[PDB]
Amino acid sequence: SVIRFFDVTGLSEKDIERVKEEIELLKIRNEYMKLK
Amino acid sequence: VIRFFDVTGLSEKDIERVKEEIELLKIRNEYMKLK
Amino acid sequence: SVIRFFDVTGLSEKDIERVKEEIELLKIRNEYMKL
Amino acid sequence: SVIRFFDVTGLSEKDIERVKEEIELLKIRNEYMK
Ligand SMILES: [Cl-]
Repeated sequence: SVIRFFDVTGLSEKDIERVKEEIELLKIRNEYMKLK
Repeated sequence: VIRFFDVTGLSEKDIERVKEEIELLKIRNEYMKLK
Repeated sequence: SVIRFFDVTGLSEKDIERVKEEIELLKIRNEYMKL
Repeated sequence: SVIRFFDVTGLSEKDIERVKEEIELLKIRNEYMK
């Protein structure tokens, strides 16, 4: 897989989860685009 | 403070969106700190 | 189709574009649930 | 103030809340730059 470091200085754990959910939204889109 | 995230398959523009979301959250917190 | 209004006061066209993109991602997630 | 209309077909209530939060983050950024 591929893992990247991000600077999340000052972000709360609730903020982190919002960032994680944004990553998942993008991955879900790519899982649809890859079908064709 | 540095976290790693799995970004498998994310394009270059996808990574940009993630970086911008992070920035938006930092600014909200600096804007809370300039209360 | 379902159309809703949002207060977007002070948002630039580029901020609006970011909102539209977020809506698009949310719709895709609902499609993906159907598989 | 300014409102705009968006097609949100299929979005759940919680989905709509995520959109509203993104708007508010964008508004806060502008309130900070000013
Ligand atoms: Cl991860």
